Amino acid sequence: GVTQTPRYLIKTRGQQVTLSCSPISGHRSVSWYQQTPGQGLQFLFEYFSETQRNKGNFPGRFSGRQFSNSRSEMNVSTLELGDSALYLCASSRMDTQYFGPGTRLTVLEDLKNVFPPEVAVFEPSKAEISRTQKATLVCLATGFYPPHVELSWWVNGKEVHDGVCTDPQPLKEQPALNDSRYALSSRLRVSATFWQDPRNHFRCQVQFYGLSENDEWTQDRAKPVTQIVSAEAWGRAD
Amino acid sequence: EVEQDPGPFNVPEGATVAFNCTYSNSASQSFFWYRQDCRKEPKLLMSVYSSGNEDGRFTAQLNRASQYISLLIRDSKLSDSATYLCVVNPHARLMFGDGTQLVVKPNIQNPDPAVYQLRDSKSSDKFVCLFTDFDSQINVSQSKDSDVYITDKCVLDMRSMDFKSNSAVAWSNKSDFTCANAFNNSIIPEDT
Ligand SMILES: *[C@@H]1O[C@H](CO)[C@@H](O)[C@H](O)[C@H]1NC(C)=O
Repeated sequence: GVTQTPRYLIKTRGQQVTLSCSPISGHRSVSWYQQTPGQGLQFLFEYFSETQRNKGNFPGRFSGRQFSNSRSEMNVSTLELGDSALYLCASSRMDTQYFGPGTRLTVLEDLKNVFPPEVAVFEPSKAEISRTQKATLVCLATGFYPPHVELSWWVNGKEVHDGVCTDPQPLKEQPALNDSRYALSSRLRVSATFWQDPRNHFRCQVQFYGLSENDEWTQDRAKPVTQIVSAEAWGRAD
Repeated sequence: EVEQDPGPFNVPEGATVAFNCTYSNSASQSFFWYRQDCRKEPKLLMSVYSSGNEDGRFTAQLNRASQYISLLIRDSKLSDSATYLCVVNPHARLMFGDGTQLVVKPNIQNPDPAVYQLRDSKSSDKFVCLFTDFDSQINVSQSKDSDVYITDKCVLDMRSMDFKSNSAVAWSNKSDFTCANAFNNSIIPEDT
């Protein structure tokens, strides 16, 4: 499909950033769009045959490039807090424009507030098992910032999608704070016969996106790099 | 530019939904409806022609002189819940509208509301309260105390048994917290 790298990024105001997008094989046209929660999709630039074809009325700090392999890169210099947005790439043969996952860019004044989540799973109650013949595990991630994590359920070492529901919107822990940390919850429901088997293993995995070894850290706490925080539970007869 | 309904739309499952969109450039060669999930990217849903278009439960209408374009969803399902984007293609640059969010409430077959306590598996007192199996009409209000947290309703679909259930999670660091005082606005759950 359409590749976009990196997937997530954190940066301070005034830095330069470089996003890259590989189109579908055989697609020559590559277009960039910006998506802010306050605004909608806004065109940035389209590229065909290494040339900027159409501009989108964006400041020149939003640079763009394209190479002979139809891969396209775009830079954002002099980063500002209002640049925090999803930068989508779209490919086309040149009529249908296929979008990539997008690059999530967060701009901050402080690197100080980036925190990894704490994860915990909570075992199904016996009352639900008795009256519904079903068992709901509940995963909870707390205290992370910026609110950009990916939650997944792994049963016996294999990821599962059926029987899963995660919150679309992370919860603000202290809504009044402008620098509040976030929380997220998810549910995995199975039959009571499944949970009662003690050889079954359940795990909630929370991929948090933070810094990297490129970034500098000068705080008491460990550097909150991108990481995987997990919690687990075993099946219980009763 | 492109103007469409602010939304959100909130409709029962199986309801017919209509989407409304207007635009300035009447000569644009192509018109599209795109779909977008919350944590995802736009995806083409249907092309729209002057004769309209039809694809399963989706239909679309276009009137260039009136600058009008419409989408119609029949027998709306939970999977249809998403933001629908009206897209115009004057030369090659897609112009998206702000989009209209659509939420489809599942019809709970056998409601059995209850608030259960779920213990932490890492040998601790920590617990969460699961409000579950309630009908889709009741609205889970957000917490009114600073240190209790209540998630918005999440609709779970166990396709293996063709089963669907609403759920909301509550938890607090307060030591006065109990599962029987965590939620507000319920029906008659089994508050064991
Ligand atoms: C639909 O659009 C027309 C014009 O485009 C407008 O007059 C009408 O109020 C709209 N209806 C809704 C429900 O948005």
